[PDB]
Amino acid sequence: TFGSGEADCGLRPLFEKKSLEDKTERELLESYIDGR
Amino acid sequence: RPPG
Amino acid sequence: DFEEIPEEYL
Amino acid sequence: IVEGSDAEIGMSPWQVMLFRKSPQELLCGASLISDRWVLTAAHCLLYPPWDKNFTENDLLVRIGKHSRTRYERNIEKISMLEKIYIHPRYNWRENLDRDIALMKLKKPVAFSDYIHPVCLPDRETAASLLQAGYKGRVTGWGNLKETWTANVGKGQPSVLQVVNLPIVERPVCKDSTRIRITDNMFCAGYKPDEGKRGDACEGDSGGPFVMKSPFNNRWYQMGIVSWGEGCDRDGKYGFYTHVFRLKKWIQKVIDQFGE
Repeated sequence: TFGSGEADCGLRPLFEKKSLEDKTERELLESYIDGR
Repeated sequence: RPPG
Repeated sequence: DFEEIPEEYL
Repeated sequence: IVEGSDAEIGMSPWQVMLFRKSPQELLCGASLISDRWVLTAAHCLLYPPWDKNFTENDLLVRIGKHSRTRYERNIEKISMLEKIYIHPRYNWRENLDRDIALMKLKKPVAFSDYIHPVCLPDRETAASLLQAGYKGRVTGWGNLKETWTANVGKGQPSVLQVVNLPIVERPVCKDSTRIRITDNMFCAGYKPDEGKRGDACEGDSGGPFVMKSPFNNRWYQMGIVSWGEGCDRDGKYGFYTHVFRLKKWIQKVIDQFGE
């Protein structure tokens, strides 16, 4: 909806809500500089 | 996704 | 190409 | 989507299929921002040159779809457009300036393992995330290759593809095309020196460009699939509708217009 739309916005069930990481998640994370 |  | 959908949406 | 990979189940809960009632067809990508609001690129709706000018009546929105082709009985949700909302400063007639469309769903869509909205970036989510080097996730059911005579193989993806492209510097984005670029747009993709592949393509437009925030663990929609010149071209980059710069139009409508 807005500045952080919904309320439980972008918390994927099968993943975040489940603490499961997808095949290509960390790849993104590493770009934010580093996995440190 | 239109090309120019 | 596209499997038919319920002609209720259509 | 070129040089991507098939998505994972519930890898992108917000993906939305812009399905053409008749001819039965994929119009573009879209994104679930609410139980009732759907984000799309404006041009999926209105493009004079291709003579695009769909009435809400003409489309259905398909959320929670993994397959492009199948009609996924018990996982996917097919919706009816109540009202379409196009950017008032949208310039098709030029470089697609402010390529953003909103659609209100007649009724509220049901969250499931497959259906869930993404977040809209806050001034601070944006500042930190929207940085050159940082990778976005482009999802859609569009071309796997730039349209070619000489191309052999099936060009349409069976399943939704996922591609991860880093944010490029304006300048670089600027020096790449003879098109007038603006702040309403951005570019993502591998610089030459990087010798890597993957881009969105014809049919991917409307589709989210999301980034995951270390900050708090949520997925935010950064860009809308816009345009380009070729798909996966050497030296070329994809152009995204910069959601944040355009957020206040977004909030204004959702506000006096609905939920």
